[PDB]
Amino acid sequence: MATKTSIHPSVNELYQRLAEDQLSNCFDRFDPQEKIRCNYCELGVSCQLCSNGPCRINEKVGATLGVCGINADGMAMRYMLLRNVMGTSTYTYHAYEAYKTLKMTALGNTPFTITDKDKLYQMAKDLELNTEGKPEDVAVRLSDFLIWELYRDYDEPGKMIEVYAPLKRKEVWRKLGIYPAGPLHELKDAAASCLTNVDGDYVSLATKGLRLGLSCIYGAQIGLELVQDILFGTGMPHEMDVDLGIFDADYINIVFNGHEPFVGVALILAAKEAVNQDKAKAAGAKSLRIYGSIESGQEVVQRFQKDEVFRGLTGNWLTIEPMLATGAVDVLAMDMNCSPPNLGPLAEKYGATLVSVSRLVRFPGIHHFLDYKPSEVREIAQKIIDIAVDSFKNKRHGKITPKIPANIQKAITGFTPEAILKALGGSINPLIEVIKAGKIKGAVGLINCTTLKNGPQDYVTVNLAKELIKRDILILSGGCGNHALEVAGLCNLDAINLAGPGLSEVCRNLNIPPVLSFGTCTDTGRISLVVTALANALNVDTADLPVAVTAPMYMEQKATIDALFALAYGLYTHVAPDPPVMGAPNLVKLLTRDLPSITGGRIAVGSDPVKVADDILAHINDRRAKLGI
Amino acid sequence: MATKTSIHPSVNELYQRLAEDQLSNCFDRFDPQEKIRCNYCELGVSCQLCSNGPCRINEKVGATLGVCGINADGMAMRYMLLRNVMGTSTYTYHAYEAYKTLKMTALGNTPFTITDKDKLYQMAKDLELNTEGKPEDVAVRLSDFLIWELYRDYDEPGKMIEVYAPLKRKEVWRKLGIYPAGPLHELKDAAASCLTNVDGDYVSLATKGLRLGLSCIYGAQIGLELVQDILFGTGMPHEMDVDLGIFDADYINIVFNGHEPFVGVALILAAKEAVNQDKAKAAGAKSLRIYGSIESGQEVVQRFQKDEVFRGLTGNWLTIEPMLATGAVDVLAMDMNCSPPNLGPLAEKYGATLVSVSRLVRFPGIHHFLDYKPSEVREIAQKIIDIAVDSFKNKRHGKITPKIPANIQKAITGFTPEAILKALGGSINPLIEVIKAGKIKGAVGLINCTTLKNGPQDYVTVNLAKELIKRDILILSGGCGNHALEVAGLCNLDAINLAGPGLSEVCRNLNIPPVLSFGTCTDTGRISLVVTALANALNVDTADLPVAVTAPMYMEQKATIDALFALAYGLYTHVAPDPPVMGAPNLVKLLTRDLPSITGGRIAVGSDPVKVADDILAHINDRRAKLGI
Ligand code: SF4
Ligand code: SF4
Ligand code: FES
Repeated sequence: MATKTSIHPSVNELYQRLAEDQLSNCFDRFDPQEKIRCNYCELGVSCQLCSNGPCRINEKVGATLGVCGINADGMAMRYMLLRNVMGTSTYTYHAYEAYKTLKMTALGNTPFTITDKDKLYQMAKDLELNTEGKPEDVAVRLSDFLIWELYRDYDEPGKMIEVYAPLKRKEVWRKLGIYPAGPLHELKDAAASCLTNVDGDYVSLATKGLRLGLSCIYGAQIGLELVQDILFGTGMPHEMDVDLGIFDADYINIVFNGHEPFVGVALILAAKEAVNQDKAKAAGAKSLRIYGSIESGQEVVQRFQKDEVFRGLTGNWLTIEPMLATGAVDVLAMDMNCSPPNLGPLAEKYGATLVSVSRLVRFPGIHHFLDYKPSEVREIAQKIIDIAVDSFKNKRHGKITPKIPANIQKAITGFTPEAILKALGGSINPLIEVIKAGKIKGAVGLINCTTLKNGPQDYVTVNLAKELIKRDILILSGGCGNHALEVAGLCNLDAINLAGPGLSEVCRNLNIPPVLSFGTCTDTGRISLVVTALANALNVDTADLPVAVTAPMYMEQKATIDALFALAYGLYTHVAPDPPVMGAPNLVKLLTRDLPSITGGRIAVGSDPVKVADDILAHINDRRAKLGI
Repeated sequence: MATKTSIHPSVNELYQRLAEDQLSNCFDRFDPQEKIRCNYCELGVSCQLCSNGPCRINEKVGATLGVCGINADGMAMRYMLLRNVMGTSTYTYHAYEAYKTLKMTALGNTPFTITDKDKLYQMAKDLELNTEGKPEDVAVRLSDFLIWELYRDYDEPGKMIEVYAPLKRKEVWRKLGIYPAGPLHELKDAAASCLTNVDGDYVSLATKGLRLGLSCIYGAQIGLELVQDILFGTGMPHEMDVDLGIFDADYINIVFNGHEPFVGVALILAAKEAVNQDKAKAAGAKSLRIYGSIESGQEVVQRFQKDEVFRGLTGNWLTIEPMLATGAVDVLAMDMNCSPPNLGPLAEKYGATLVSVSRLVRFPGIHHFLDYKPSEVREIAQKIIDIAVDSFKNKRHGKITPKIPANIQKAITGFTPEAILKALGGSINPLIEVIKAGKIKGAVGLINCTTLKNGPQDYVTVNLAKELIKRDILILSGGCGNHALEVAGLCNLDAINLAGPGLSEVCRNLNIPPVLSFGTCTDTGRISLVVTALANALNVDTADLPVAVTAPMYMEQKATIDALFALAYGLYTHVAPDPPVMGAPNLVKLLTRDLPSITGGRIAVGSDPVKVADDILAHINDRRAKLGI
């Protein structure tokens, strides 16, 4: 086939089974869409927002404006803003559930506990909360405070942004009028702006997008990730097994898949109970095992070890259909994106049971719906185990032929700001030393999805990462793009020898890989803590640091909201494939050429790994020169 | 000339001036878009939500599913849900500002007061709030409670829905799982569901649309309209002037345009100050006048009299460009949709000044930006007056040639539930008796925009209304469609001559027109109070009543969210033009054929006035037969 598949042999092997079984799958479905691609939509110059449409910009035939009067620049930026309301809403949804989960845990009504009490008290102190009473009392106050940050209106000052952002950024944001309200109000204001005949000004709409990105990081992401650390521990580096060879057909295999890790943690706790292992053995299995997929899986591997029960990370979202084709999964428990909506016929062919554990996730052919509530997660996890044992006995065992690829890779996971400081001996200064000396030229935040638009699964991401480390650029990674680097072997100690002269030397001395796994796209806020620490140590603004961000195989608006944040934060932000805006020439000029004089950041483009890496290195070296290094 | 223009002569005269002046306008811009219409988008079977797209459904080349695996029905319903997030967001934005305006008024910080104190105390008692102390204390408490209704989550029981919705409906909603959270959480949940690889199930997406409609009416619309009644009075029927002949070129003319009435009320109060009338006269004007446009204008005409200062209502949103072509406007002050984004060049040519009074409203060529805050609205109004005096002197008077059409129509505005009860002698019983006897066959809620898609401006709306009243069907109207019927003369006593024999008899006896102006699309919740009262008097469910809803020239999602509410409320709901759904056969079946067995309601379609009226009458007669009347 000339069908774009994957850079990973395990996925290519399983794609062959899908094709031979004549089952629909993302790789094959790309080809028919390629025959009929709409150029207007590709360029951002179509609109479907009201009944006078649908409209298109085509100046050659006199269609210079939409019926309502909007121009191409406003049209393109408006649809970008509307889609980014979806991205912000997902992070806001997740944060709210994290805060309710901490509150209910503190009240004693979940299987969870308060694990990182030091972080709980430090956060409460930094936010000037009352710290008297028991740890549980403090956790309740923190949960209510972080809910207040979600709800804050555009007229009440926030505290998270003051604690966690650097000084010069705050001044820039106040000058521009982009200090945000809470994300719930900001996303509502953004959506209202996009209604027909409201905001048709591309500069205004772009500014609203920048505000929305700031609200997402300071108003949702930083709080949610620190709360998940309080519940489940702060990650430290440890070795993890990845890729699809981690499966063994003789066990009952439950896979959790999504972004929110609460059900997965409850499943691991329940699977460790003897009553449930005994059930699996009586059903004919060797034992019962739990596995993570995509971002929920990554959240767990950041904080938990591989053991007899929890087995590691399968892969990113384009691995889900291949995973079912192993014929080894008993339950796939899905909590959020990505849960692709044609899994039904694959689950039927390969003998797997599909369980949704969120009211958000629905599609044809799901077998069970167990919507999450903190006070019911113990019961949900036990029901899932019961379903999995019956599915193994009645659907899979003795009926489905397994075809599990042999590929397994090792990755060191669980890097956090805290783990970096520890690896440096307690201070950031040794990292500053090696950057000033030129051994490490700079650092890149790789915050990405995966997609088929600009290559086989993960092709641009992995090859770009190789080119960056060759140029002595350290990578901090999150998202489906992080899962790709783990599976490709860039996150273990052998990868030291893939780096250039200075970075390989530093990594060898510190005993760390040249790509540091920081988790998920939800950890963009956490990555900003590292960049903010560098800004303070060098006493410079973030826009002047030798850093950059890349989302090189972006798919949807969890990544683009992080890119909008990076722009507001003053950074060179590479995005591929092109977002649908290139038919809007004044918008393109704003994002790629004029933003350095506004926020300090800019959008960069392209899918050639060498050219993209060269352009990033040139920016880094420009920053270095002005710093005197 | 074959161009689609308007049913209204005044608009047609002003279109000729726009054309002579070679200025772009909605009527002329429709033609170029016609030449290149995308049939995939017309049918709802294109998607632009992620980078693997843009996708289209075309079975001939094997493009049966999007790359992600979503089918045509999920694709169409998902984009409908996302767009209705925008609609819900505008109502939620408006409600929040109304509640902050009431609270700040109670604290003494605005030019407004507590006008309908009886409504304040009755609403507080119905909601079981503390009524001790000062009226201002009660108003603060009510404002805080209604803000809580906006913010309540999916697991916290509402009170507005219990007070204002009937039990038989509440039982259906609980059985279906569509009892909503507050609108802020509901709209965030809906947006998150629309992200790629989250909710791809058309039945689930439709159900989430019904929930969203319920959250909008009970969590935003009823509260905001009753709070506006508390601030500005409860409407009673009175005579108003409408259409573009109300302008006079020798006065300073300030037009307020949008949905939120706060700036408009402040302008009327400021214009009544002798110092401001004196400024106008010293500038060469006869005096200073305020006019209302679209929904903000309608809110004011519902509650305020015509006098020497406030002159009435210009018309609906397709009248805005023609209105500027009169060469009589000094300031257009814009607070929300509809503010079409190419007004700039028209304002320049005709010598009018554009002022935005909301952070939502931005587009090229606006002259001043005065974002609303309750504590600043007194200063905003004064600044607008000073701007208008300068503009009259320097831009318009004696320099721009006015061309004001002669047309003025009379309309009886300000119908409310309270006004209907008063006209009936204090109870709904007389209306029940004339429905039972067959003098009035049934009643229609016409809750509508205007558009060019399915005819010249207001052609379908006005002619459908005429066909309905001829069939002895009473109309309650709101929205741009209400402005259309007012301008067409269907809302005065002369219009009784066009009603059928039974309705004309009732109208003459009660001294009311056959079309009752209930205000805006934001008054859908208020209209439900009348429908709930009819169902209670007859001891039946709302789905059993001889009523229907029509949005016969819908444009955007302020109207569609009201249609989704009407479906959830069990009603036959006619919508034209077709929403972009007709390429999705199972979604079409759900909405048009299966919903009667689910909620009781159904979507009806079509743009022929006679056929649409006959289909509505047939539904009414089916309901009557089942009731035995
Ligand atoms: S919002 Fe404007 S450009 Fe978009 S469909 Fe409506 S008339 Fe066309
Ligand atoms: S969400 Fe699915 S159908 Fe829509 S553009 Fe992405 S791959 Fe195509
Ligand atoms: S698919 Fe309709 S304009 Fe692109």
